[PDB]
Amino acid sequence: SIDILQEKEGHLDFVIIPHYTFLDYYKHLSYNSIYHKSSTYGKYIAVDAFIKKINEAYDKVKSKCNDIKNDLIATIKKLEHPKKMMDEYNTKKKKLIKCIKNHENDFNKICMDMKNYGTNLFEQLSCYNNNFCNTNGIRYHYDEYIHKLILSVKSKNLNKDLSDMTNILQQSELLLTNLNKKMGSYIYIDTIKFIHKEMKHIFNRIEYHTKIINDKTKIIQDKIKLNIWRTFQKDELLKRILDMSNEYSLFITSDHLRQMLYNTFYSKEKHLNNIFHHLIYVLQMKFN
Amino acid sequence: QLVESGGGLVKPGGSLKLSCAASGFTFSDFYMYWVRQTPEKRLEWVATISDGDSYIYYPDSVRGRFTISRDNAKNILFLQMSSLKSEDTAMYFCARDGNGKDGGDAMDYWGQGTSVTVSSAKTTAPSVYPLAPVCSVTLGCLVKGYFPEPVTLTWNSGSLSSGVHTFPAVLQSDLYTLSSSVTVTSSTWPSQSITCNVAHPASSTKVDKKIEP
Amino acid sequence: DIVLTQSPASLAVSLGQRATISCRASQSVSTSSYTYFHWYQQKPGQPPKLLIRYASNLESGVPARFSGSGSGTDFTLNIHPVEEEDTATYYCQHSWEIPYTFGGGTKLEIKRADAAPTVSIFPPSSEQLTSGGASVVCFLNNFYPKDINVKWKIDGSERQNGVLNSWTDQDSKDSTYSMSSTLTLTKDEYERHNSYTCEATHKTSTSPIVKSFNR
Repeated sequence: SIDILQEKEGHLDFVIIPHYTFLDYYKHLSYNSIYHKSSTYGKYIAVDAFIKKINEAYDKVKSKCNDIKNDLIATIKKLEHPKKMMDEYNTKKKKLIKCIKNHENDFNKICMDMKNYGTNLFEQLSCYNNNFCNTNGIRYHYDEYIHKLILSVKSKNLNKDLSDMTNILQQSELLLTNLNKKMGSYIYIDTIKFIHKEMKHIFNRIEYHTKIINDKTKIIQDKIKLNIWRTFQKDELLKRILDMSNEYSLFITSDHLRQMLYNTFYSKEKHLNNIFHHLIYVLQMKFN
Repeated sequence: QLVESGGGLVKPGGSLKLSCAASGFTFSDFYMYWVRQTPEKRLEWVATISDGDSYIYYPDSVRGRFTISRDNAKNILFLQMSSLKSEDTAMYFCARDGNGKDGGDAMDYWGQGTSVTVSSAKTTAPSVYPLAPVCSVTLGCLVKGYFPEPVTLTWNSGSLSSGVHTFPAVLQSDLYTLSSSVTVTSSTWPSQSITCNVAHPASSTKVDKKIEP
Repeated sequence: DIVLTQSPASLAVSLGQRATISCRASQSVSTSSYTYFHWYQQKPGQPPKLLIRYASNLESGVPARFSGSGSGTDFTLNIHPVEEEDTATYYCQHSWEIPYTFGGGTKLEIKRADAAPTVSIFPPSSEQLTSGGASVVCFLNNFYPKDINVKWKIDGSERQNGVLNSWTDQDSKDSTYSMSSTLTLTKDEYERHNSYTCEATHKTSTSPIVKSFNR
């Protein structure tokens, strides 16, 4: 489906998951089809050029729903800095999903234009010995496009990242469990009822993506060894690159979202401690 | 088109570098070969180099003795020959791979060849002798014991080369021999003076030996 | 290591008829999708020229008469009708495994009407003997087939020793043969005998062709 993202306050930008992944798979077929032979190598600049020429145009197609989007930030900023508004949210949210569903034929064409490019380069991939096909392009590409990312994930503890997040998600829940007592009034009780619900849905997407990230970081690390200092027959080589491309694309899309969804969660926890400034200053007077 | 240079006479155990001048095409797109053709016309694959030098293949016959290299910048192919046996004596061809999309293409373009000859043997000039008849007329010319091949033999600076029969050279010892026969009409010969022209380049010879009775 | 066996090694073919060359490989050079095999042509004193690309993948400049075929281990190069521009050594090649192996060879040969040689005898030159050598030359000029037998006879007794023979490959135009036979003696050994004779025995004649002399 789709994924809504509030990285900074006053910033909103969506990601159609099957789309981002479809694009990435064809980017890896483009590079591996180029990096195979030593001669093709120089093509990279034109491929580099093309990816930009296709990405920029997708961003234009998505930026054509800016108004419906800018109407959403308005309905979002209103609930963050305070049924009527609760139902104002769902109608505007359901309006944005329709805008993407409207530009469906618009999106699927940029999608096919890149599939028509990437496969064209893949069809063009020749072998000198189809019996004994080289795997330099696999090693070069991985070591230059995918490896940094494996290190990048192996460095940051994505588990503590969730561990720290439930600890936060817990106290706010402990706060709302005993605030509901006979206190339910003016502490913008609905804002704490909205963000906690909003933050809980964010964590579920993070926990969903981190599993996929931790998943594919094993799969990719295991699968390279099998296809690196050797020479397959074309029939296998053709397949072997696609599998690595299929597995790269997931890792990458699902990773991109884990960083976006991380940032989106803390800008949604900025508006909790700020709306907690109220609750402390409130309760500080009662002892007088 | 491709052009081979660097051949000649090496003693057994010696070394030799052969070059190939590639033209008419994008040198760094193609895989490149070396192929030898022994005097008894046998074709033996010598070496294969990838477009960007990364992949090199050698037959067990030449393993660690020969070295293939390219300079994609200068558009040149190089075969290093080291510690050579007489077995290497052959016509060394450099060749372009076809570069087929689906497949392992043939040797489409072949250079003219360069002769390598591995013999301890000494370079000696030939002795030229005009074979004249015994006191339609056929007359010969004998080229005895020279080294190495070849000899360009023409008749009367080439002008008189029609019904001529030059024969392959033969290794009788360590010196080569070839004979040639020119046929004329009984009435041509004594009157119109017919001389045999022999040139052995290694010795820098140009011998005009007059046939007379 | 793959081995490619060409059958026959040489081939006699009358003008306009069919020519058939068969290459047999140890291992299968094919795949349900490709066939890493190739035929070349080698005209005298020239590099091999690419005739057939894969199985039958004819070359831009190869006539309608040529047609290579086969798959796996057994192949066949077919030439019909054969012309004069065809006399060459034919070599099959493989690009399948690491040891790129070539075939033995198949010299095509135009079968023409049988022709008798033009036998000539030559005494040693004056400059040759003054250096101490004595080469008695006995050329044979236009013949068919390549099979010929040459006997040297000094003073009626045969000599088979000091003989150096050299044959030309089919003379493109007349499509005939020619061969030099050289009996080499010293100045002294030559000056011991009188009659030097050479006997060309060939299929065209019942009785051998004889050219002789006395010093």
